[PDB]
Amino acid sequence: DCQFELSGADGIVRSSQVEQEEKTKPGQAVDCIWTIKATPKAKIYLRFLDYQMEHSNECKRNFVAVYDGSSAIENLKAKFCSTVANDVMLKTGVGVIRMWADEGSRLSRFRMLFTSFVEPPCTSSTFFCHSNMCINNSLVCNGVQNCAYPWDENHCKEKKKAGLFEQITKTHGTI
Amino acid sequence: FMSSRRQSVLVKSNEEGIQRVLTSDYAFLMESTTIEFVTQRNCNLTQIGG
Ligand SMILES: *[C@@H]1O[C@H](CO)[C@@H](O)[C@H](O)[C@H]1NC(C)=O
Ligand SMILES: *[C@@H]1O[C@H](CO)[C@@H](O)[C@H](O)[C@H]1NC(C)=O
Repeated sequence: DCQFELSGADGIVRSSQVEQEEKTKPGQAVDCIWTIKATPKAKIYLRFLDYQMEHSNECKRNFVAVYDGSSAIENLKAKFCSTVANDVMLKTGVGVIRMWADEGSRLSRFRMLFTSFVEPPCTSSTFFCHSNMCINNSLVCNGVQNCAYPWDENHCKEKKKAGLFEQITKTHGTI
Repeated sequence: FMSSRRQSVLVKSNEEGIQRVLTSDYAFLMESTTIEFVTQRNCNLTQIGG
C-alpha cells in the first residue's frame, strides 16, 4: 500500500522510499505506485538517475513500468527489467510508475526525476529547452538536469578572475 | 551511442542539426555537399575530418 502521491514541479522518486517510510518490511514482495500528478497544464518527462535491478534481464521477478494517464494495461509506455532504462516522455500530466519485486529480488533499486513541461512557445516563469520543453525558471540552476543535454545548467558558476590578486592568501600573497 | 539516445541526438532535419551545433556541444553528421554550403555562410562552423 505504498501510493507515493508526488506532485508539483521537479521532485525525486526513490525506490528506498518504501524502506524509509515503513510501507513494507524487508522479507516480502513489494508493489508500489508512484503517482506523479503534474503542474496544471503540463506534461511529464521521466529521466533515470539510478537504475539497478537485482535480477537483470528478467521481468517475472522485478521490473519498473511507466503507465501513463491512469493505470491500465493498455497505456503501458515502457516496462523496464533489463540493465538500462531509457528516459521516456509521457503524453498526459499523470503517470503511474510502479515497481514489482519478488522476496529474493528485493535489493533492486531505481531513482528517477520527473519534470513538468508545456508546448514550445515558452513565456516568463518558463525556460525553453528545445524539443518540447517549458521547464520552470526555478529549474535553471537547480543543480540537476531537467532537460536533455544539461542546457538548464550552464553559465552558473562565478567566483573570481585575477593574477597575483588571486593569490593574496597562504600562497605568495604573504611573501 | 545513437541508439541509446535516439530522443536526444538524432535530430529531425538538417536545420535542427546546425542549430544544435551552434547552441550546444554537438558533432552533427551531415553530407559533404551541405557542409560546403553551411561552413561558408556561417563562419562559426567547420568540417571535421575527411
Ligand atoms: C515555478 O514558478 C516560479 C517562477 O515564477 C518558480 O520560482 C517556483 O519555484 C515554481 N513554483 C511552483 C509552484 O512550482
Ligand atoms: C561566430 O562567433 C562570433 C564570436 O562570438 C560571433 O561574433 C559571430 O556573430 C558568429 N557568427 C557568424 C560569424 O556568423
